[PDB]
Amino acid sequence: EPPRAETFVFLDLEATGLPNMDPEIAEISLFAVHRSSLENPERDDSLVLPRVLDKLTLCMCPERPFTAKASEITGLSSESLMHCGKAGFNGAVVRTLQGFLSRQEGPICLVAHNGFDYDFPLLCTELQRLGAHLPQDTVCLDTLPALRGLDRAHRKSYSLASLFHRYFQAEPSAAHSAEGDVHTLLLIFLHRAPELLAWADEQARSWAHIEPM
Amino acid sequence: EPPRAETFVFLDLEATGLPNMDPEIAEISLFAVHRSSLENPERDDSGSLVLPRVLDKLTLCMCPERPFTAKASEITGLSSESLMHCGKAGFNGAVVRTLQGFLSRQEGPICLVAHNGFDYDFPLLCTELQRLGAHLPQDTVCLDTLPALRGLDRAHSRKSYSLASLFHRYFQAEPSAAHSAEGDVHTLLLIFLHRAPELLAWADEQARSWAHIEPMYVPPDGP
Ligand SMILES: Nc1ccn([C@H]2C[C@H](O)[C@@H](COP(=O)(O)O)O2)c(=O)n1
Ligand SMILES: Nc1ccn([C@H]2C[C@H](O)[C@@H](COP(=O)(O)O)O2)c(=O)n1
Ligand SMILES: [Ca+2]
Ligand SMILES: [Ca+2]
Ligand SMILES: [Ca+2]
Ligand SMILES: [Mg+2]
Ligand SMILES: [Mg+2]
Ligand SMILES: [Mg+2]
Ligand SMILES: [Mg+2]
Repeated sequence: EPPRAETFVFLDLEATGLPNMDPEIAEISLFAVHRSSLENPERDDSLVLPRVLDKLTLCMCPERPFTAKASEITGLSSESLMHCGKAGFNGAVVRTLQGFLSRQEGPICLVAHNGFDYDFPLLCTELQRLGAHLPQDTVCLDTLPALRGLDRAHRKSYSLASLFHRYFQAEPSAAHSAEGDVHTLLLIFLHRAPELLAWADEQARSWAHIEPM
Repeated sequence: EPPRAETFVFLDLEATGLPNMDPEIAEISLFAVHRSSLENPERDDSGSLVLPRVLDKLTLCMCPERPFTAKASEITGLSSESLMHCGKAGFNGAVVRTLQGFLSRQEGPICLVAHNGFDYDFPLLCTELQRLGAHLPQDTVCLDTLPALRGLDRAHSRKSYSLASLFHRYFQAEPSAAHSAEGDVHTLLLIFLHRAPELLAWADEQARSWAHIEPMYVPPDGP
């Protein structure tokens, strides 16, 4: 039913708190990977990331300061980002993100762990706030209900750390940083690429159907 | 003479060959680091250098109009066909919008940093930008760490000053993901951090205006 995506843009967000705290994006990271790299993963002797990998990471000072929980987790604070001269989520962010996505062969499928409940509606809120739009044929995939569902067909924790520890028998790094989490998500995805690509070809939700937080 | 830069944007290019073949950018990577992260390089409890937490990054692959040389392709692990297979267009408007937006997110003035930048990266980037009629912010300056580190060793008185040699000399280990844009910038940033006080001082004194950078070659045409 959804359009067959050609590029999968894995993304992750660090923000100032949980959804009902009206959180602001402090960090966003995106790894763009063409479908063909996911269909036929490279392995040295273990998974290695695709050679052709467009990447974007941007830090931003939120207008609302962090929570203690969020700050210690992400290793970021409103003061820290200001000190490094980062402005908030503004037109410059939109122009860079839109440019980055236009560099990708469409249709695009955004991928995020627990995206339906957090990343997607938060990004939508920020984009809508600036009256910005994504390409019309853009869809999105939440690997959280997707992985749970795929396992039903065959109690376990489905946190990003639990999954990585389960598939690769090791600890992820650098956790709770936007770029680090996308890196972790991409490896997890690669480990289950055929099933997840299949999931996306059917269950991927239209970005237009994502409502602001 | 030069302005005091607030953001140091470390950049690396992968391209189809050496200057005399009129190479084209196939990959670009930029790490943006605020001066404060360089003035006081943060170090873990083990005392070893770690990359700044607040670190904007941009890596983009693109299919050049002309293909790679045997060497260039073998080095970078890139090829025209592989870039095409991953549906990457060439250095176009979308690259400029992304690049210019990325730089606009940085507190200026900006100092571009590249290893062998004067002889390769800066002229090549200038050629590609002129092709699309794109400009960087006027107050932008640039730093070549190759003559900088040579000059510093000459000052605080043969050795190779290649990226690999310097990383080996300063960190005594093999650099990971060598000859990839993002990998080489990562290597460059660590080298810079190893001697940040000196290089910052060098930048404040001898950083060249980007406006003085000449194109590696006059591009054929368009758009
Ligand atoms: N128990 C938690 C965990 C995370 N967060 C916030 C901080 C993070 O910026 C964001 C989740 O990002 P991530 O899952 O990548 O750590 O939500 C929160 O408010 N409470
Ligand atoms: N002996 C060399 C050194 C460099 N290059 C080209 C390939 C790279 O795309 C670009 C930058 O080199 P490097 O990856 O080593 O930084 O110059 C080349 O063709 N032959
Ligand atoms: Ca703006
Ligand atoms: Ca274990
Ligand atoms: Ca070199
Ligand atoms: Mg997240
Ligand atoms: Mg995260
Ligand atoms: Mg180089
Ligand atoms: Mg390089």
